[PDB]
Amino acid sequence: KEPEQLRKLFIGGLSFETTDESLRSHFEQWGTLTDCVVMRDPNTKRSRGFGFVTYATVEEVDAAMNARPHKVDGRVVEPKRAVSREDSQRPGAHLTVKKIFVGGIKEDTEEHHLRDYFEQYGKIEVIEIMTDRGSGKKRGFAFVTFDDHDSVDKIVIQKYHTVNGHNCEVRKALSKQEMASAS
DNA sequence: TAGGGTTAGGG
Repeated sequence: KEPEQLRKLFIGGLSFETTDESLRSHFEQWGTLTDCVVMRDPNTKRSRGFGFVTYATVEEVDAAMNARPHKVDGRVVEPKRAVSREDSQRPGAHLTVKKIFVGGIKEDTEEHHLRDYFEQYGKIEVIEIMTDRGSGKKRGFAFVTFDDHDSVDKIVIQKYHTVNGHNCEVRKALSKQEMASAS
């Protein structure tokens, strides 16, 4: 049994009339559910428009995601890897992005080092190892863009990532302005 | 479209 957090999916954009039951009815098609819930207002009981489904295995979660687009109760919903309550406190943690910031890479890191590790997560579109403007010096970080936002979500939920022999920190890439609002 | 009475004691 892998961690509950890794076996869970956040489902956004849920129809007003989707219930624990209708949601389970749909997603149970890709595996056993150990949990399924529609979030609603504690007072009006009105749907908050999102919920969670948890499978018995991550392989089942992966099958569900490979089955996009997902339509529930006549509405196209948006399944996403569930971000922990702790990580959800981080700026941009819930953004739908295709690019990741990879920090703390050795000076001799080359693109193939990034490919070797990250391709396991999806189709890479662009790799950018940053250097100082005019100095040529390596800055110790890079950006990797994928073709599926889920590749990014699958990556950032994990804690460790080994590139060029050592651990590196990986976060969703935020624009200069986004971080400024979070700085 | 970000969580369900689910996050710092007492020695």
